[PDB]
Amino acid sequence: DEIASLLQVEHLLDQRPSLTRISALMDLLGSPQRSYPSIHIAGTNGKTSVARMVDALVTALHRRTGRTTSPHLQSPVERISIDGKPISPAQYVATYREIEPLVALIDQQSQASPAMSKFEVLTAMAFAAFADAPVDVAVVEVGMGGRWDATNVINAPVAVITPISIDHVDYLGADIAGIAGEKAGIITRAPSPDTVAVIGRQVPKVMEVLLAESVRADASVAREDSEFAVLRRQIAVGGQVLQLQGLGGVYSDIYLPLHGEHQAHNAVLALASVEAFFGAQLDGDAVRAGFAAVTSPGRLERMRSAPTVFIDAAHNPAGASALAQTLAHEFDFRFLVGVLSVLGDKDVDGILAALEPVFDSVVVTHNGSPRALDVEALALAAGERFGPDRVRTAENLRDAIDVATSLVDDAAADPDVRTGIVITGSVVTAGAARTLFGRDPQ
Ligand SMILES: Nc1ncnc2c1ncn2[C@@H]1O[C@H](COP(=O)(O)OP(=O)(O)CP(=O)(O)O)[C@@H](O)[C@H]1O
Ligand SMILES: [Co+2]
Ligand SMILES: [Co+2]
Ligand SMILES: [Co+2]
Ligand SMILES: [Co+2]
Repeated sequence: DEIASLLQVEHLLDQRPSLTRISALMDLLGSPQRSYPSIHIAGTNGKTSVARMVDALVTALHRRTGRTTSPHLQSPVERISIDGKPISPAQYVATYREIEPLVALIDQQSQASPAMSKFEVLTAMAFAAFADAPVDVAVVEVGMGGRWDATNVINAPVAVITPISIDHVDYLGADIAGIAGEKAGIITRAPSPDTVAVIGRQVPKVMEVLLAESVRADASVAREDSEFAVLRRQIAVGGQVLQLQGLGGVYSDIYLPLHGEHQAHNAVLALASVEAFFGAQLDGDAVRAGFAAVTSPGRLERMRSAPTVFIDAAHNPAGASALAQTLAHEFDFRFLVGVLSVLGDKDVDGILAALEPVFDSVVVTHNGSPRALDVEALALAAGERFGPDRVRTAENLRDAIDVATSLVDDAAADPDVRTGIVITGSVVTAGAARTLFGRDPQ
């Protein structure tokens, strides 16, 4: 029943760029998103990961965190966390009820001379839940872009920009620098010490746009590979061991229970951000404790061994190519089947090209999202890349995992051919598969 209420709220929200509507809303709410400081995160890849890593580090320094991330894998409750944990279905419905009278008021005034969107409502809910809790610090992931994103009403003292690349596709030719300009809109002038912008690895045309917004906000800049960096990296049971240069010193023997070189870069970004936020040297026992407490559900998360099954939320070519490098470099798979479902706004082809050298075959399917690519359209795309005989189809995710399983069975029984299944292509595919392995939202 808490659950009935939770489905009931999801259903209304699903029946739904200026900042006018979200600003008026926050004003009516009493401006709760200005009652605590925030670390605000934009970029194409790693935003969720970095947000979780940041939350873990601030929690290891003993401040109470609120964290809003997107999209969710399994349950909307995951969008609003307090102390490192999603709020409950009851608190989420309660948070929705508390703000609804003011949302209705904004809907009506706006209609009397455009209702609020689902994301605007979710953002308001997270901000209001943060003030209700109350928290010491909020970690705020951008829904989309940044300049006109619902979250962009906070004037965050730290703004983090993770690697920028292609994800949502409107054109074939890349306006890399128009994309960068919109993300950088989360770098705002401070009201009180200057805004710090903490920037991951970018291509030069991105770098130049980020730098010039930072100028316009008179914002102090910390960029990866100049002001901080991953110095050393070593594969370990469960993850990796890092030696990191932060803003305030070298931190050694950081155990990070996550796979992938890309997660080493997210980690050092999360560190510089938290140093920027507290003004860093941070206590190294706390940095180590925080990184060891990090989880990132549905990002190269191992569901089981024998056979080994991974879910990964890779949905763009840079993500797909980070997934393939990790699978090839940090494991020793003799045989790998991919289970794949992708949404129609993605660079489907660039994903398939990134994964083809690592997947012996791929089973394509439909993840149950209304925005998913239909099985036939994906099998054709996949066929052009893999060749027709390395592509199978299945009606839904559970069938697709059954087909892949018997492919790993057949390969296990084949002496001249340490096997695995990797489920990927979308946040929704990794989230639906995570629910099938029975895991709780996290
Ligand atoms: N720094 C990075 N560079 C390249 N790929 C990365 C990356 N960080 C994460 N990824 C890949 O991107 C996928 C999404 O990571 P997250 O860490 O979820 O990105 P994100 O929040 O920017 C978008 P989303 O949360 O919509 O999936 C991961 O499963 C991983 O494959
Ligand atoms: Co995200
Ligand atoms: Co579009
Ligand atoms: Co000690
Ligand atoms: Co053989």
